[PDB]
Amino acid sequence: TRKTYTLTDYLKNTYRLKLYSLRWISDHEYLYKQENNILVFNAEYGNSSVFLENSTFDEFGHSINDYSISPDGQFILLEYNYVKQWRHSYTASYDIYDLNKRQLITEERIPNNTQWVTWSPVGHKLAYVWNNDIYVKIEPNLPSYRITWTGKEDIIYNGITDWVYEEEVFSAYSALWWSPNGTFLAYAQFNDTEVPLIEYSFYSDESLQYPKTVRVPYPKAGAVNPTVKFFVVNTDSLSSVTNATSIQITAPASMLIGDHYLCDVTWATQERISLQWLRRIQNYSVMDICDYDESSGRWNCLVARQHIEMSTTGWVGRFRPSEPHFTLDGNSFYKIISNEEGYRHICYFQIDKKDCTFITKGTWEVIGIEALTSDYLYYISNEYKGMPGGRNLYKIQLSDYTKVTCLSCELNPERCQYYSVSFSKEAKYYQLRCSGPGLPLYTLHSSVNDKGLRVLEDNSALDKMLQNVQMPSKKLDFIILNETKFWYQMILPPHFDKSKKYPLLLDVYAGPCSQKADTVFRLNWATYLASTENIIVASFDGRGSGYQGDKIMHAINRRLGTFEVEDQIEAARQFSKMGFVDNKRIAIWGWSYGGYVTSMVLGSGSGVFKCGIAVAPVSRWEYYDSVYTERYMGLPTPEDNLDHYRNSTVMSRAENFKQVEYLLIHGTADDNVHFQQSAQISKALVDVGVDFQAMWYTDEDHGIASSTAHQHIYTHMSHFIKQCFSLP
Amino acid sequence: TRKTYTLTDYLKNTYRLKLYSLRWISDHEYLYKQENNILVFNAEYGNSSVFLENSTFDEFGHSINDYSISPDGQFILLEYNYVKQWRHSYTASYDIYDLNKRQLITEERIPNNTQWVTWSPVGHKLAYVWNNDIYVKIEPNLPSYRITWTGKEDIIYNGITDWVYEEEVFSAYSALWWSPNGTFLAYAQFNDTEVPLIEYSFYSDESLQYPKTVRVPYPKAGAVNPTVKFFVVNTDSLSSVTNATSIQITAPASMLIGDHYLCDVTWATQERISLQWLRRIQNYSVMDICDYDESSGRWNCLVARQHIEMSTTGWVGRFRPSEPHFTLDGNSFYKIISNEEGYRHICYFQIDKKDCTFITKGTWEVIGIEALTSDYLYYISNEYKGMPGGRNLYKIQLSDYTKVTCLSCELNPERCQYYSVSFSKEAKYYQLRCSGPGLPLYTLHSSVNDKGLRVLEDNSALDKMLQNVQMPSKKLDFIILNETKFWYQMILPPHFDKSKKYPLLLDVYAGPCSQKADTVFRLNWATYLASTENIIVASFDGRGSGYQGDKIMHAINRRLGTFEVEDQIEAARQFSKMGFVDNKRIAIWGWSYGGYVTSMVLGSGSGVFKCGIAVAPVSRWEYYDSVYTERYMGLPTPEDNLDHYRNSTVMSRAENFKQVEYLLIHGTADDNVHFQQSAQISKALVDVGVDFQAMWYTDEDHGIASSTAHQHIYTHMSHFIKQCFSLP
Ligand SMILES: CS(=O)(=O)c1ccc(-c2noc([C@@H](CC3CC3)[C@H](N)C(F)=C3CCCC3)n2)c(Cl)c1
Ligand SMILES: CS(=O)(=O)c1ccc(-c2noc([C@@H](CC3CC3)[C@H](N)C(F)=C3CCCC3)n2)c(Cl)c1
Ligand SMILES: *[C@@H]1O[C@H](CO)[C@@H](O[C@@H]2O[C@H](CO)[C@@H](O)[C@H](O)[C@H]2NC(C)=O)[C@H](O)[C@H]1NC(C)=O
Ligand SMILES: *[C@@H]1O[C@H](CO)[C@@H](O[C@@H]2O[C@H](CO)[C@@H](O)[C@H](O)[C@H]2NC(C)=O)[C@H](O)[C@H]1NC(C)=O
Ligand SMILES: *[C@@H]1O[C@H](CO)[C@@H](O[C@@H]2O[C@H](CO)[C@@H](O)[C@H](O)[C@H]2NC(C)=O)[C@H](O)[C@H]1NC(C)=O
Ligand SMILES: *[C@@H]1O[C@H](CO)[C@@H](O[C@@H]2O[C@H](CO)[C@@H](O)[C@H](O)[C@H]2NC(C)=O)[C@H](O)[C@H]1NC(C)=O
Ligand SMILES: *[C@@H]1O[C@H](CO)[C@@H](O[C@@H]2O[C@H](CO)[C@@H](O)[C@H](O)[C@H]2NC(C)=O)[C@H](O)[C@H]1NC(C)=O
Ligand SMILES: *[C@@H]1O[C@H](CO)[C@@H](O[C@@H]2O[C@H](CO)[C@@H](O)[C@H](O)[C@H]2NC(C)=O)[C@H](O)[C@H]1NC(C)=O
Ligand SMILES: *[C@@H]1O[C@H](CO)[C@@H](O[C@H]2O[C@H](CO)[C@@H](O)[C@H](O)[C@H]2NC(C)=O)[C@H](O)[C@H]1NC(C)=O
Ligand SMILES: *[C@@H]1O[C@H](CO)[C@@H](O[C@H]2O[C@H](CO)[C@@H](O)[C@H](O)[C@H]2NC(C)=O)[C@H](O)[C@H]1NC(C)=O
Ligand SMILES: *[C@H]1O[C@H](CO)[C@@H](O[C@@H]2O[C@H](CO)[C@@H](O)[C@H](O)[C@H]2NC(C)=O)[C@H](O)[C@H]1NC(C)=O
Ligand SMILES: *[C@@H]1O[C@H](CO)[C@@H](O)[C@H](O)[C@H]1NC(C)=O
Ligand SMILES: *[C@@H]1O[C@H](CO)[C@@H](O)[C@H](O)[C@H]1NC(C)=O
Ligand SMILES: *[C@@H]1O[C@H](CO)[C@@H](O)[C@H](O)[C@H]1NC(C)=O
Ligand SMILES: *[C@@H]1O[C@H](CO)[C@@H](O)[C@H](O)[C@H]1NC(C)=O
Ligand SMILES: *[C@@H]1O[C@H](CO)[C@@H](O)[C@H](O)[C@H]1NC(C)=O
Ligand SMILES: *[C@@H]1O[C@H](CO)[C@@H](O)[C@H](O)[C@H]1NC(C)=O
Ligand code: NA
Repeated sequence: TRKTYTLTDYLKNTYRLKLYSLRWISDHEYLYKQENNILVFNAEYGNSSVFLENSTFDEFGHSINDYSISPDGQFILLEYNYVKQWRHSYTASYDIYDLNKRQLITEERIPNNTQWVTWSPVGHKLAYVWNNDIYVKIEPNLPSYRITWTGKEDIIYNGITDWVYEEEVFSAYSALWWSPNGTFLAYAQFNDTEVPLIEYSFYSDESLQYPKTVRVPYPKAGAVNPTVKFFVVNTDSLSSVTNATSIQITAPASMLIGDHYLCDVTWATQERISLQWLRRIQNYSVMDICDYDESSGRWNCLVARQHIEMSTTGWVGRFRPSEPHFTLDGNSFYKIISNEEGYRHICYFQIDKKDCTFITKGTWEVIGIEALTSDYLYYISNEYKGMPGGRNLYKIQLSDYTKVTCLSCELNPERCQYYSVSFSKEAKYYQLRCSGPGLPLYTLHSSVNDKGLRVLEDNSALDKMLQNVQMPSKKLDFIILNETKFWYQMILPPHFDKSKKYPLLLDVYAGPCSQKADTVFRLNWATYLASTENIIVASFDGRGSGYQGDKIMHAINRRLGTFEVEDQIEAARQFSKMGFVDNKRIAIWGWSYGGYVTSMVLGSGSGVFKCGIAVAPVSRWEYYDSVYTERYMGLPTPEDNLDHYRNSTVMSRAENFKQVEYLLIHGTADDNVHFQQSAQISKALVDVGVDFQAMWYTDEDHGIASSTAHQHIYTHMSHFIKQCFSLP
Repeated sequence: TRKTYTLTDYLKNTYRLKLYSLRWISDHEYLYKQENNILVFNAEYGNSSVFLENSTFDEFGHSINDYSISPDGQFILLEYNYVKQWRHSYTASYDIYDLNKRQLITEERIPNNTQWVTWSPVGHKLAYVWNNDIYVKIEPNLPSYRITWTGKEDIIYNGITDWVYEEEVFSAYSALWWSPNGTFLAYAQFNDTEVPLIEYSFYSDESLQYPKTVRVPYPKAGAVNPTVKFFVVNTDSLSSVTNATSIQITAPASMLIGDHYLCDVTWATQERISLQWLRRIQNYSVMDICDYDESSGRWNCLVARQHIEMSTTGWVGRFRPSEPHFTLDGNSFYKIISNEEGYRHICYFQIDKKDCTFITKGTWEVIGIEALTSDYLYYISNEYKGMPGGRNLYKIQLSDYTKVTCLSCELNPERCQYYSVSFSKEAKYYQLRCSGPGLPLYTLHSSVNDKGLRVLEDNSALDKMLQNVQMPSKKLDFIILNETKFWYQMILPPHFDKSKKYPLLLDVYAGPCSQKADTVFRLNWATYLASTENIIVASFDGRGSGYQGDKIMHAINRRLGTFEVEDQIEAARQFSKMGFVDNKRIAIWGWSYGGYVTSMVLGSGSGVFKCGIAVAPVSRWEYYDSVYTERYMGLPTPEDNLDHYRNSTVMSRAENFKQVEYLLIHGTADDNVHFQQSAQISKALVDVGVDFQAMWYTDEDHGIASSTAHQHIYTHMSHFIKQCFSLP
C-alpha cells in the first residue's frame, strides 16, 4: 500500500518542487545558479559557461546572501550580513567586486547598515540609502555624493518608504527611480513626524535581561498619515557642482486640497516622467506627465497631459492605480483600467488626449502587461475557457487589435493552465513558468517566431517520487448564486467516494480582490489533511473576490465583514448539500484576513461550523492601517463610515462563540496585524465566559515563518482539527 | 445523595466564610462595621452604640471605598475614586468629615490622586503624599505644609516606596513613620534615576486605538538598584512662612561602603528611633538606635548602641531583618532572631549591650511577637505538638522565662490549631482568630486572667449549609527524608476509600520560607477537585520551606531550582508508592514560584508526572527583581553566582517536556513576574519541537484576579486536568 502525504512530509519538505530562476543580463543571455556557482546561458542555443566560480569567494570571510551584476557587466554587488525588517525591507553590508580586474574593491566602500542599493539601469553608477539619506557613486571605487541631509530615523525617509508605503502602496522598500539611461535620479521623501507609533515588546534571545520595545510609525485607520514629496536630481552634474539641486515636482492642486498619496512613479523617456497621485479617499487618482525644461532646469507637468482616474463603485485599481507602459517615444502609453462593464482591460492613451481606446474587452480581465515592443504588446489574462482562476500569455498586434494570439493556452492544456512569464531585455526571448494544475514546468521561447526552444525544468524527479504516494486530487468548479457564477476548489482525499460523508475544512482568506480557487498546484497543509486525514479542504471566492469584474469586487465597498463572510457560510451550506460532506464535521480556518473572516463566521451564530482556527486575525478595522483599511472602508468618523467600522468587529460577537470550538493564534512581534487584535478578541471572550484554545508565538511576526515556529503551529493546528473531527 | 462542592460553588462563592474584622481604638473599645453602620463596642461587656450612620453620606455623591477615623474619634477620612497600582499601592481622593460638627470639611482638602494618607498616631494631624512629595496638615481644615519639593514621577519618591521596596522590603506603599505622640514624622526617600525600566503593553478597552506601553523602574537581578535616604522632621515647629527643615540620619559606614537597603524603621520612644540597614549581599544587617538632641536639634546614633546581625548559612531574617519591640522606656527590646541551632526565637536586647539573651528555645519557631507589657510578652509559635503548620498564642513571664503559658492551645483542640491575634491598645484585651482545621472561630478575651469573654463569630450559618454537601477531608502528616521529617497535606475526596486508586494533583509553591502543609481551613479550587472530581490534592514542604529552622530553610541558599524541585519529585514518588494513588495519573501545578517549580519538575525527566500547569512562572532568575532574587542567589556575575543563575532556568530543560502534557498561562500586564518569563519558556519549547497548551490573559497582572479572568482560568485549568486524568 502506497504511503500518504503526511504532516512530516510537509514540515520536512521531503517532496521538493524544483524551479528555474534565471536573471536576464541582456537580450540573449541569462544567469543561472548551479552547483553554488553562477553560470551564463546563451538563450538561443542553450550552451553556457561559468560566470563566477563557486570558489571565488571562499575566503570572503562572509556568507554571501545575494549578488547583483551591474548593467554593463563590469562589476558585481555582493550582499551579506542580511538583516530582515518588514515584508520587503532589510539591512545589509555590501562589497563590490571588479569582474575585469577580478578584485574586491576596498576603498570608498558602501557603508554597513545600508538600507537599499541599486545600480543605474545602464552602466555602473550606484545609488544607496544609508541613515535615511540618499548617496550616489558614479564609480565603484570613488567617493559618493550625498544627495539629502534631512534623513532622520523614524521621521524623515529619503529614497526609502516608511512602514505603510512599503506594505500598502509600493510593495517595496525602495523609493528611488533612475531615469532610463541613468542621467536622472528621482526619489520620494516621506515625513512621519506626526504619525502615531505602534509599540510592542520584542524578547529576543534568553540572554536579553530586559525586553526591547519596538516602536514603529504606523497610521491606524483615521490617524495622521505620513506626508510625501517628490524630487528629481541630475546625477550627471554631481562631479561639476558642489551640491546638486534636487528639483521638487509638486502634486496637483486636486491632491493638495487634502491628504493624499504618491502611488506610482514611471519614467517615460530620458526627459519625461509620469507620476500618479491618489486622494486619501481612494476613488480619485491623478496622473501628471512631466518634462524636463533644459532652459530652467525645472520639471513641468502640462495640464493637457494630466489624466484623471476615478471610481463611483469602489476604489481605484485592484489595490492601487495601475502602472503605465509607455511606447518608446513616450508619446503614448497602455494602462489597465476598468471598462464601462466593470472589467479591467488594456486602454491605449495619447499623452495629451483625455479619451483612451480599449484594445481588449470581454467578460474576463487582463492581469498585467508583461512587455511592449514597437509591434506587439504581451499580457497575461484569465480569458481562456472563461476560468477566472487560470492565467495565460497573449500577444496583440499593435497595428491590428483584432489580431490576438494566445502564446500559452495550448502548449499543454491538461498540465498547464496558470502561467507567468519572464522576457529578456528587449523581449527577444521569454521564459514561461507554468505553476499548475500539473507539476510546474519551465520552458524557454524565442519571440521572433514564438517557437519553443527547450524545457528548462519539468520536475520529472518529483513526478517519479509522487508516483509512490497516495496524492489527493483537486476540483475547480463553480456554483450559481443569484444568477452569478462563484468559483470554488476542493482538495479531495485519495480514492474520493461521493457515496461517503467526509469531514470538511473550509480554507478561507476572502479579503478584497482575493482568489482562493485557482489552477495552481500546491504541496501544503491541505495536501496532508486530504491525503493522510481524509479531510476535504475547500475554498470559495465570493463577493469581494478578484479578477471577475467590479460588480463582484466592489460588492463589499464600505462594508468589510459582511458579504464575504456570509458567502463563506452560504458556500458551506452548498457544499453540504452536495451529499459527500458530514454536516456534523464542518470546520473553518484562515490566516490574516482569513483569520478575521473565520472569526466573524464562527461568531455569526450560523450553527454550520463545529470549530475553527484564526491565525493572526484582524479583529476591528480601526486597529489596521489607514491605506489598506480606508481604501475599502472610508474614514472611521460619524460623517463617513464609523458605524460600519464599529459593527464589523469580532468582539461584538463574543457571545456566539459559546456555540463553537475556537483556536486563536498570534505572533507577539506581528508589526502588520498587531498582537493587539487577538489580545482584544481573547479579552472579549473572557468577559463573556467563553472557553477557547490559544497560542502566542514569541517574537514571530505576521508570517510565523521561522522554521521552528512554522513546524510548531501546523503541528498544533493538526491536533486541534483531528480532535474536533474525532480522528485517531 | 447530597451535592458536592462544585466548580461553580468555588467561582460564585456560594459558601462564604464569615469574618469579624474589628479595629481597636483604645484599650477598652473597638470599631466594627455592621449593616454599613460603624458601631463601637465595649470589650468588657460586649455592649455597643452606633458610631456612624450608614445614611450619614447618602448624598455624598461618591462611592466610599474605605474609611479611617482619627485616633481621637473627631474626624473620619473618607476614601473614594480608588485606583489600584501594584500589590499595596493605589491612588484615591479623600474627604474629611467633622464628627463633632457633623460637617464635611470643604476648605483646604486633600488633593485628588493622593498616593498615601495617614493620621498621626494620636490626635488628628495628617500626613499625605501627592505627586511624590510629602505634606502635613496640623488641622483638617487648615492649609497643609509642604515637606519635600524633590518629588518626581518614576524618579524621586518621598514618603512612598518605589516598585521593588513596595514589593520586597516594606510590603507597603507607605514610607512614612509618625513618632509615638505625633511630634516627629520620619520618612524615606528613594532615588530610581538609574534603575532600568521594565516595559510592556497594556491594551485597555477595545476603544483604545493604540496600545499603551507601561514603563516601571524595576531592577532585575544584578541591575542598578534605587538608592535611599532617611529623614526626620519636627511637625510641631512647622512654619507657613519658611520651608520645613528635614534632618537626615545617614546609614552606618559599614553600609555606605556599597549598595544597601533601608529595611526597617521602628520608633522606640518620643525621642528615639531605630533603623535597620541591610547590605545588598543580604547576610549582614545593622541596627542603629538614634536619639533626638534638643540642643543641636539633630539626631545622633551612638555606635555603642549599634547591633549587628549576620548569617553564615544564608540571608538575614525570614524575608528581612525582624522588627524590634521596645519596652516602655525604650532602653531594651525583644526581637526574633535565629539562634545557634538555627531556630528563630525571641532574644532580649539592652540598647547599649552587644550580647542579647534568648528567652525562648526549642526545635520549633516563634512566628511573631504580638504584644509587650512590663510583665509579659505575647507571641505566636508553632511549638504545640511539634506541628510546624500549627499556630498558637503564648505569653512568657518576663521575670521568669521558665513560665510560658499557651493561651489558645486548649480552647478547642479539634476545631482550632491555627490562630492569629489582635490585642487592644495596652493589651488589656485580645481577639483570637482561629482559621483551621475546623471553620474559622473568632473570640474575645481579657488579659488579666485570660478569660474567654465571648464568641464574636462562629460560622454556625456556614456549618449548617456545609452539612448538606459532601465535603473533602484534609490529612496532615509527614514523611522522612534522610532522618528529617517533612510535612505534607492531602485534600481527600468524600468517602475516601484507601482500597481504591485515585489520581493525584501536587499543588506546589515551594519558594524559600514557604509553607503549603498546614492546619488552615480553605474553600478553593482543590476543594472542588477533591469533592466533585474525586482527585487527591497534595502539597509538600521540602528543603527551603519555612518555620522549621535554618537547616531546612537555608538548604537552598545560592541554589534556587535544585533541592526544593527535587523534593517535590521525591514526595510525589513516595505518594505514588501508596496504595490509594494511581501512579498513572499524577499531575503537578503551581502559580508564581509554584509555576517555576512545576516547570522545573516537568522538565526534570523524572517520568513521575503525566501533566502539569504553570501559572505566571519565573523561568530564569535574571528576569526577576534584585531584592528577592539576590537574597537567595547572590549576584549574577562570574565572580559570584552566575553559573547557577544559568543552570537553573526552565528553558534549558525544554527537551524533557516531550513526554508530558503542559499548560502554560500568564497575564500580559504582569508587573511582578513579567510576561517575558513565559514568552521565553514557549520560545524554548517551540525551538525543540515540543507541543504544549497555552493561554495568555490580556491585561491581567500577577493575580489574574479580575472576576471574569478568575473564572476563565480556573474553568480552563479544570478542563485540562479532567482531560489529563480521563475524567467525565
Ligand atoms: C486569497 S490569498 O491568495 O491567500 C491572498 C493573500 C493575501 C492578500 C493580500 N491582500 O492585501 C494584502 C496585504 C497587502 C500586500 C501588498 C499586497 C495587506 N497589507 C495585509 F497584509 C492585510 C492583512 C489583514 C488585512 C490586510 N495581502 C490577497 Cl488579496 C489574497
Ligand atoms: C506557600 S504559599 O502560601 O503559597 C506562599 C505564597 C507566596 C510566598 C511569597 N514569597 O515571596 C513572595 C513575594 C514577596 C512578598 C512580600 C511577600 C515575592 N515578591 C513574589 F511575588 C515572588 C513571585 C515569584 C518569585 C517570588 N510571596 C510564600 Cl513564602 C508562600
Ligand atoms: C555559446 O556557444 C557559442 C558558439 O561557440 C559561443 O559563441 C562565441 O561568440 C563570440 C561572440 O561573443 C565569438 O567571438 C566566438 O566566435 C564564439 N565562440 C567561438 C569559440 O568561436 C558563445 O560564446 C557561447 N556562450 C556561452 C555563454 O558559453
Ligand atoms: C516634517 O513635517 C514636520 C511637520 O509635522 C515639520 O516640522 C515642522 O517644521 C516647521 C518648520 O520649521 C516648524 O515651524 C514646526 O514647529 C514643525 N512642526 C513639528 C510638528 O515638528 C518638518 O520640518 C518636516 N521635515 C521635513 C524635512 O520636511
Ligand atoms: C545641499 O543643498 C541642500 C539644499 O539647499 C541643503 O539643505 C538645506 O540645508 C539648509 C541648512 O542646512 C536647511 O535650512 C534646508 O532645510 C535644507 N533643504 C533641504 C531641501 O534639505 C544642504 O544642507 C546642502 N549641503 C551642503 C553640504 O551644503
Ligand atoms: C541620457 O539622457 C540625457 C537627457 O536627454 C542626455 O543628456 C542630454 O544630452 C544632450 C545631448 O544629446 C544635451 O544637449 C543635454 O544638455 C543633456 N541633458 C541633460 C539633462 O544632461 C544624456 O546625453 C543621455 N546619456 C547618454 C549616455 O546618452
Ligand atoms: C511628644 O513628645 C515630644 C518630645 O518628648 C514633646 O515635646 C517636648 O515637650 C517638652 C515639654 O513640653 C519640651 O520642653 C521639649 O522642648 C519638647 N521637645 C520637642 C522636640 O518638641 C511633645 O510635647 C509631646 N507631645 C505630646 C502631645 O505629648
Ligand atoms: C555573605 O555572603 C557572601 C557571599 O556568599 C560572603 O562573601 C564572600 O562570598 C564569596 C563568593 O561570592 C566567597 O568566595 C567568600 O568566601 C565569601 N567571604 C568573603 C570574606 O569573601 C560572606 O562571607 C557572607 N558573610 C557572612 C557574615 O557570612
Ligand atoms: C457600655 O455599657 C456601659 C454601661 O455598663 C456604658 O456606660 C459607661 O459609659 C457611659 C457613657 O460613656 C456612661 O454614661 C456610664 O456612666 C458608663 N458606665 C460605667 C460603668 O462606667 C458604656 O458607655 C457602653 N459603651 C458603649 C460603646 O456603648
Ligand atoms: C538622584 O540620583 C542621581 C544619581 O543617580 C543624582 O544625580 C547625580 O547623578 C547624575 C547622573 O544622572 C550626575 O550628572 C549628577 O552630577 C549627580 N548629582 C549631583 C548633585 O552631583 C540626583 O541628584 C539624585 N536626586 C536627588 C534628589 O537626590
Ligand atoms: C480633584 O478633582 C475634583 C473633581 O474634579 C475637584 O472638585 C471639583 O469638581 C468639580 C466638578 O466635580 C469641578 O467643577 C471643579 O473644577 C473641581 N475643583 C474645584 C475646586 O471645585 C477637586 O477640587 C480636586 N481637588 C483638588 C485638591 O484640586
Ligand atoms: C561548485 O561548488 C560545488 C560545492 O561548492 C561543487 O559541488 C561543484 O563541483 C563545483 N562546480 C563544479 C562545476 O564542479
Ligand atoms: C563594516 O563593519 C565591519 C565590522 O564592524 C568592519 O570590519 C568594516 O571595516 C566595515 N566596513 C565599512 C565600509 O564600514
Ligand atoms: C468618492 O468616495 C466618497 C465616499 O463614498 C464619495 O462621497 C464621492 O462621491 C466619491 N467620488 C466619486 C467620483 O465616486
Ligand atoms: C444601611 O444601609 C444598608 C443597605 O446596604 C441596610 O441594610 C441597613 O439596614 C442600613 N442601616 C440601618 C441602620 O438601617
Ligand atoms: C521652598 O523651597 C522651594 C524649592 O526650592 C522654593 O521654590 C520655595 O520658594 C521655597 N519657599 C520658601 C518660603 O522658602
Ligand atoms: C541527606 O539527604 C539529603 C536530602 O534530604 C540529600 O541531598 C543528601 O545527599 C543526603 N546525605 C547527606 C550526607 O546529607
Ligand atoms: Na465566655
